[PDB]
Amino acid sequence: GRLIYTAGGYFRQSLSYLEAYNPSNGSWLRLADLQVPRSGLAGCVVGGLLYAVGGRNNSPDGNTDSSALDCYNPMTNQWSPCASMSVPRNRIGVGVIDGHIYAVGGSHGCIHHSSVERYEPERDEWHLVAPMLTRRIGVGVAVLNRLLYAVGGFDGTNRLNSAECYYPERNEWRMITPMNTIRSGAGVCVLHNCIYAAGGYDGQDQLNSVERYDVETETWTFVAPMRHHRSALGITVHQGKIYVLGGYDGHTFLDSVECYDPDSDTWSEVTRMTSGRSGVGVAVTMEP
Amino acid sequence: CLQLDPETGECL
Ligand SMILES: *CCc1cc(CC*)nc(N(C)CC(=O)OCC)n1
Repeated sequence: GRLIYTAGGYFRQSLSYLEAYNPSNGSWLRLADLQVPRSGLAGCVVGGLLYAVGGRNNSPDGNTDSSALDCYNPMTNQWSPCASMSVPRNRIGVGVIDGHIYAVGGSHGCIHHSSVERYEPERDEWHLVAPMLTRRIGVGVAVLNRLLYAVGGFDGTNRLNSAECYYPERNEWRMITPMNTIRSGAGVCVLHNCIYAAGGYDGQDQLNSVERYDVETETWTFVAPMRHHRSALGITVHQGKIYVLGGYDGHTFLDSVECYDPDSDTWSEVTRMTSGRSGVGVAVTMEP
Repeated sequence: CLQLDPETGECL
């Protein structure tokens, strides 16, 4: 069976929690902690292994941005360090294409990156690829049809409604149609033939709106809004439904987990996280 | 408050 893993996050300080939710029975399991606490990281899976990429440890003793890549194996319940990226990347976005991890954007102190690098698990090596056309932190990343999309974020001065796509065989980024809403800290995922952008912050308020990009029509369309406004949420897809986890709503660190059913265009509350937090990394893999 | 990042909630 497959579980939704949530790694890290923030509540009072950056966290080292690894917890896994089972949609089939509503259970939560607490698994091995990350070796270093981190929030603003991203999670992904390659070959049944869970990876935690980038982030920052915002601790009582200071703020340290992370260039780390760590790998969790559900068969052993152990984390192992991998090669680190070229630079630290807080509020990074990641996508997997053909067994390789692409790390996009993020910040290191006041530096807002446009750089992008790609990890090859078989060689344990990272290499830089073409940078994005825009610097983006708090960027949402998703993969559809072996193309990588970077959506929204913050460029160091303005929050963005823009988005762009990377075409690996041409090592080139191109702008796509911008979203109808400015969003930094949105959750971005893919479902069917669309890229969804949920929540985030528009410069004034945390959002409950959700829009999707149809890659054939090049248009963005709003779908049903989430019940809760949220920014710095985790997101993933499991058995044809989108799950959003936690986040910050300007008042509370949410423990709410909502699930979108695209056939009925409705969101429902399915479980609560064990404690409220923002800036988690999320991905789906086998039970431990 | 404006000591928090409004996107993430983190203390600045
Ligand atoms: C408005 C509540 C709040 C939150 C935080 C966390 C950054 N700080 C503060 N201040 C003003 C006290 C302080 O010393 O902040 C630095 C950690 N208030």
